[PDB]
Amino acid sequence: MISSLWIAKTGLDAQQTNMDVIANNLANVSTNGFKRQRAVFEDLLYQTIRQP
Amino acid sequence: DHAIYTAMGAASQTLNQQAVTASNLANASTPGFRAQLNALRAVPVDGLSLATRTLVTASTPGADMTPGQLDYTSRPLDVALQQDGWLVVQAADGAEGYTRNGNIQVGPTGQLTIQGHPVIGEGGPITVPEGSEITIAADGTISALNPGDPPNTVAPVGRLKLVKAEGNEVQRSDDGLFRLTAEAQAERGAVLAADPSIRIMSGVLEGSNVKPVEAMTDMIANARRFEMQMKVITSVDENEGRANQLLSM
Amino acid sequence: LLNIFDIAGSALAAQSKRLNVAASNLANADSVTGPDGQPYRAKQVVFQVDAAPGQATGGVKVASVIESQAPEKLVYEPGNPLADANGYVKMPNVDVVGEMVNTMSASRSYQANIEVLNTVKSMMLKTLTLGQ
Amino acid sequence: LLNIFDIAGSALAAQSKRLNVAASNLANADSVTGPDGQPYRAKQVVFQVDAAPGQATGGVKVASVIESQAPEKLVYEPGNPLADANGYVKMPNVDVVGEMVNTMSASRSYQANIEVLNTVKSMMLKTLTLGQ
Repeated sequence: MISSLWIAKTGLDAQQTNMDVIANNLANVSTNGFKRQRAVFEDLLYQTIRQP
Repeated sequence: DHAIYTAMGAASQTLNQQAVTASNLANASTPGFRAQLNALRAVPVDGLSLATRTLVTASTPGADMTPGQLDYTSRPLDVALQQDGWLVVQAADGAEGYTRNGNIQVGPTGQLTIQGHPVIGEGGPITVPEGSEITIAADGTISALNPGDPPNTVAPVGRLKLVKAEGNEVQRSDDGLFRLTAEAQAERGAVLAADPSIRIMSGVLEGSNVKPVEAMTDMIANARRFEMQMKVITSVDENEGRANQLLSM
Repeated sequence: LLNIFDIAGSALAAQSKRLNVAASNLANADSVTGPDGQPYRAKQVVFQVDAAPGQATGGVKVASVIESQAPEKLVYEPGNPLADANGYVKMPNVDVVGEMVNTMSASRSYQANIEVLNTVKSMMLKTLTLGQ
Repeated sequence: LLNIFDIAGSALAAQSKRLNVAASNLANADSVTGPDGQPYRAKQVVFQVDAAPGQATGGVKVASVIESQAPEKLVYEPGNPLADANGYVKMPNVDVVGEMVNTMSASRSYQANIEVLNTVKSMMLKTLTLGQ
């Protein structure tokens, strides 16, 4: 694994989790009292290599 | 012979630049994310005679300060900043980092926290009354109504400090939180004034500003550049090997 | 340094310097800036016939690496620093296909001179055994 | 051992060790953990000129294989052990292109030194028949 592969892996994972959240919301129409769930992501840490 | 290293440099740096775009690109749908633009620097190897070698180091001049795009979430305490504006947030180590992530949250103890390491405005970390029902105004004033009290009791409870600092005077700081470049500090000081001209639009979030077209073209160009370097590497290596026959006999 | 050895070794060095310049060009295409901050101007080598006194031929010298004075093709990015009035970045003038063929041709010339050296060296060693 | 044989044999051994380090790094990229539990720390060899007393030249020595303190790129898997607070595995910082090129360059240096050795062996054996 070079860094690009693993970073893109994480991006695809987050897209999959967002799609899961959307499908959970969207299947639960006609569910009494169900509150929609909004998935919020975040950047991981930045690793500096050469200071400006 | 050493030409191979120059080629390797480019190839290696190309992957690094790919890495940047990957992290730049995976963070679509991250609220407020400011895309990191990337560049390549020539590095001459100035020496005793016939300056021919230049290396190809990678670099990241900064973040693309094109404001992201808005999503009307109708949530009363989601905030979108105008162009060239920032929310101030206390960092984990303790300092005033800057963000454009407006997904403000209130904890059970009435503490305003964009994702933990909470927000700073007109004082310390802004704290609201426990029975929140929070609303945030156009210039930052935060007002609170306890849900079971007459709606003519909406007295303000805080002021969300806002900052104007754009582009070349702000740098990323190994978190999602920006800071000043340490050169825009023999300037507007280590802490900034509220700049009472930054507007706030509530009920709207802001997403990443990662242009997908520049990403796609960058990735195409990166792949081609890498494989051109690979051909140069093959040529240099096979030249050296098919040259080492000179020392025989 | 023996005379024909000098000729072919000069050829080897000149072809190697040409290939190194071509590699730098091919790697520094799409390089926004130099160290101080200026365009990366594509580089070329100048070949001259060596041995100024005598025979008017013999060997190649690659003195004076030069700067190809093409007009330095521009791009429009008026948010980047390094952009002038009417924001335009300087963006190296490197023609990648020409540089790829330059590398191929330099490698072929290198082959030719290497293998000329081998032939001549074998000839000299077999000359040493003249008579005995 | 002879003098020039020692020089070229030292070069051969040093290049072999450099290739070994390159192969170890190249095979241990994407290696989560070591025996005790620790990032695989990428390895490099330190080359020093040998023949410390006298003439300041001759041979190459590969003293003190060292370890690169480059920033040890992190990944996020907070279900794995080995992940600190803010779960971050350590995941070695081996540059694969760097090690491929190191392997090729080491092989070429190895060849040059082997073929030096063959030439010198021929020169000695032909020196024995000096005159007679």
